[PDB]
Amino acid sequence: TTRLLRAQGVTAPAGFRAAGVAAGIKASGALDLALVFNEGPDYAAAGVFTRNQVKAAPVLWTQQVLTTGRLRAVILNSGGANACTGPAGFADTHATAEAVAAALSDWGTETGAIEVAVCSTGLIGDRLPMDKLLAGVAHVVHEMHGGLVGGDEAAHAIMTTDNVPKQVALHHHDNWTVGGMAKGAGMLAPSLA
Amino acid sequence: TTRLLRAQGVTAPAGFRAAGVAAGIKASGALDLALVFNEGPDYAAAGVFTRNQVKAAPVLWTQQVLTTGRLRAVILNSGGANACTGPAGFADTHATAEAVAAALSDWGTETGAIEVAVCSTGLIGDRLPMDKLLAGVAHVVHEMHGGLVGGDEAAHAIMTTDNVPKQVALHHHDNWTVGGMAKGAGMLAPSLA
Amino acid sequence: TMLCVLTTDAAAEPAALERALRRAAAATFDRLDIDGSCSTNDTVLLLSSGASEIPPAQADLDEAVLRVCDDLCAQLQADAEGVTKRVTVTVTGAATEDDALVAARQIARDSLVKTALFGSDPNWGRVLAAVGMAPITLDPDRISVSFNGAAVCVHGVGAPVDLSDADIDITVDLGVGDGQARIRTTDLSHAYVEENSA
Amino acid sequence: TMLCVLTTDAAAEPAALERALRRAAAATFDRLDIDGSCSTNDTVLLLSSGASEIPPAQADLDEAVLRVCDDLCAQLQADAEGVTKRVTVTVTGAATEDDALVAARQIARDSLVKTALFGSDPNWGRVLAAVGMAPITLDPDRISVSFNGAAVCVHGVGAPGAREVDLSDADIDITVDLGVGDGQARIRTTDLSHAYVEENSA
Repeated sequence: TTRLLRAQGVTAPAGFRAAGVAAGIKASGALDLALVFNEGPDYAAAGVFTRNQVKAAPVLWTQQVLTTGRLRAVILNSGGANACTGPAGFADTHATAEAVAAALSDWGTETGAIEVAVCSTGLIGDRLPMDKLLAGVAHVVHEMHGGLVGGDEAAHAIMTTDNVPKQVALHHHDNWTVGGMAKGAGMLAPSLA
Repeated sequence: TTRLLRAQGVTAPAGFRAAGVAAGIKASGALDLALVFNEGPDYAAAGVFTRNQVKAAPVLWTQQVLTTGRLRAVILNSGGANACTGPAGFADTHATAEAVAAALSDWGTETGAIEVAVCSTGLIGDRLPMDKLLAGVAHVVHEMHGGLVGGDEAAHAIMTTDNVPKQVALHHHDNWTVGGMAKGAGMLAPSLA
Repeated sequence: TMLCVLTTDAAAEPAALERALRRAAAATFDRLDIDGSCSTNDTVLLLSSGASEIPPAQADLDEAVLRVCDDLCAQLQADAEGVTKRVTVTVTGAATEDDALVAARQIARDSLVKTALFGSDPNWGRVLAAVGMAPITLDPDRISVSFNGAAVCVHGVGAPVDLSDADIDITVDLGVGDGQARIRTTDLSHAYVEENSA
Repeated sequence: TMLCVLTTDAAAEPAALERALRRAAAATFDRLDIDGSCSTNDTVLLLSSGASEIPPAQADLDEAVLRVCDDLCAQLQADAEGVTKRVTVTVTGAATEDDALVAARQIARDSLVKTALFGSDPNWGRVLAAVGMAPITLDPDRISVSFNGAAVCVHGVGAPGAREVDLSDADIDITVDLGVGDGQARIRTTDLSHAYVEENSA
């Protein structure tokens, strides 16, 4: 009765929307910005993070946000790690979360930046192209939806050197579901806490 | 005028002979067996060895030998590590040291097995070709001389995947010399004690 | 970098999610080791909407999160940079579970083991040289090494194997206890090198 | 496998030779790290004939053995399997000497650092990622890094010009400063090349 199935992801459970867009962070034009949105009624969250003593801006941001145990949204980019970018890089992370919160609030759901997790992946040491990312943020809020393809797009948008996306969902016989997406093909030896 | 000079090795200081022969251990028929002989008057020695918990027969044997602080010769083969070869591999190490000591005793210098350090390098897990090795010991002892070429043949004979030998000598301005040969181009991260 | 987002419509408080996540991450992502380089950005998040209105027993929530994470790890391994072999290193017979994990990682990260694997070579010698450097309880004379269920080394010596296929299991028993652990890894290929240098 | 035999015509008791050898091995062979795989066979022997009849001062015996071992380490690095880059990793400003050595080794062994160097690519982020995993006292905001003398990392962020640093030459020096003390250490390593993979997979 319980089914673990590939080709389904973050939008398999009820109460989630997702999308992925090409924001021009990647020179190639590929999808590079993902959004995962919790529709409620509950907003419980937990998180674990690299034990690397060098942590990127988005890790430092999200570690702080998770102390609340509450999330409305996760915004994730590929095409740059925003890592070893110092206080200015952290300001960009904060600006991304604020932009997601503002776009969601305008869209109809009152959200503060502290309710938005931020993840990045890609080259270490470059700052993010903020004009492109912020334009992408507005776009992706208007593309998100509960359908399985919304999950697919988000899974594709987080890819860097990956050739295929990674998704799975567990459908429990008691009628609840856990969905997941992941990426990572190199610099891949997690040690999480 | 203290000088450090390459292309000079273990026979640069006085009181040392060496040689290297093709004993047929290597399928190639390259030089594969080296001898370094101490002529005295003194026989003081020190050694350090891999901290790997898996130690080859020749490491175990030479650690034992070195507890005396005394050495008359070092016999070294390439074309086989004699590593992870059990009681019989250790017996082969002892048989080599015995063979050298006998051959030295016949050459003109009375010597016992416990005076002969043994080193090996090459593939792990395979037994040595003892008929070939022991025939080579007879040859190498008959070939050993104090000329630089003797040190040079020995530096060549210990090579495996090396493309060139590694040799140097330091000639101190107080009229004494330290000479050296080494090999090792992969599985090369020593941790010694 | 490994990023992962998990979602659920199970009704669960943050503490319930934290347990499920920390257990799953310990057993899965923490034992995925492709190239031994841990990133500055790894993140795993688990969100609950509670849209089902069903609070699962914690054990069932933990098991669901584990199954998802473990399958994601399988997918990550199968698409790794330059992958030609999907390698599992299992260590059994260790003094402790942590000892087994340390041994398994030592083997999985070793550059000579990984290249032997790329070459389809059941090189137990390189496995022993590697595991001998692990900072754990070890008796060289009690070690066995198997490739795809075939014992090639027993009691720390060669036993008195076709590795052409992509799936390879290396199993090393240390014979000093009952601790066991398993690492997902891959081989070190020209494709890895080219992707990371060019 | 690394095998080394040293000989001397200096007059010296076993204990004097042992001091010389242990001191040299710790500074040289123990800091030579090509592919991170320590062998079952490694041996270094030091023999004395005393044929010179000269007993040198301990300090002088130490220094000579040290210089010889350090030079053989340079030769071994230069002829490493599939070598294209002779890489020296120096860590300075660590909390302890041991911390610097642990740092230097973490960088030297990192497969992404080594493949970046094979590509002549000054991918300094890979050095930061590697060093952040060292089990040492570290402050990510105080890390500075130079490649061949040119700054690539300053106080944990990128130096202007970093990505144009020329690593085309065979010799590469990486210096990483941790700004948390004055512990220092140097590792001799090499890159990870196609030649290394070919040699070890045949």
